[PDB]
Amino acid sequence: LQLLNRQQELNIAKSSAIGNVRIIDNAVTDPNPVRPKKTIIIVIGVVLG
Amino acid sequence: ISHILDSISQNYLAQNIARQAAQDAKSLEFLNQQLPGRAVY
Repeated sequence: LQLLNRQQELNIAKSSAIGNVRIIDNAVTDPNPVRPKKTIIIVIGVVLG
Repeated sequence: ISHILDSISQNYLAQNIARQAAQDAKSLEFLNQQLPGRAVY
């Protein structure tokens, strides 16, 4: 009976198994592109010219 | 802005207290799903 209780506890622990890792924010895409950066490109062009 | 900040603070408080029992809550959920010698029961 002690081994049965231990096996049940191990079943609970195996099934729950919440690890030390958690997903707080799932991925979403920023609708504004990060490249090309138009303003810095045009400023670089003007200054280079 | 004060209403929004009150809502943010209360949401954070509720989320924290909810997470501080997540492992036990999942264990209880699986125990409920696992409920069917009678000493084990």
